[PDB]
Amino acid sequence: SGAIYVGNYRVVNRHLATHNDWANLVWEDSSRDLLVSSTTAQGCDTIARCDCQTGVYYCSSRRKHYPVSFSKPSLIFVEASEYYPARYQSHLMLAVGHSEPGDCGGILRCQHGVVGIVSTGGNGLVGFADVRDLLWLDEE
Ligand SMILES: N[C@H]1CCN(S(=O)(=O)c2ccccc2)C1
Ligand SMILES: N[C@H]1CCN(S(=O)(=O)c2ccccc2)C1
Ligand SMILES: [Zn+2]
Repeated sequence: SGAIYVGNYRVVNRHLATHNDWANLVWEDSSRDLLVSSTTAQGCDTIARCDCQTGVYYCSSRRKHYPVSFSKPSLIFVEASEYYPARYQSHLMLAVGHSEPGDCGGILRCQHGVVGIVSTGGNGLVGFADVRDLLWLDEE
């Protein structure tokens, strides 16, 4: 579990979005495993605006933050998981690291702020849904 809180937005994995999220929907994209809902309180997170490929992510199944190198966002085949069939996911970054289904929502951060959230795992990789291209998260 986990979310990003920026302005009056909450960014969650689409597959973990609640009824309240869907009832307050701003934007969602199944291909990216992202959903954004509206919030009452202002959030603490700053979104990175950069093409970093190094950062640190939170792994809830280890209670640990790990430094990782990660691929630039691209369109990647993902094998079946507990929460999706095998399918293509867009805007996905991969690193070598541990990720189980419950790790989804852990933040990946670089020197510029939040890069994305854990979205995929298995076969010794962790996949992150990028948010750095969502410039609208920083206004209105
Ligand atoms: N290698 C490229 C092509 C696929 N990716 S992407 O991150 O899925 C993506 C999709 C659409 C718009 C912008 C980015 C980047
Ligand atoms: N192995 C894959 C096959 C599709 N799922 S699913 O989308 O997580 C799912 C789980 C339970 C009921 C309906 C859908 C995982
Ligand atoms: Zn950066």
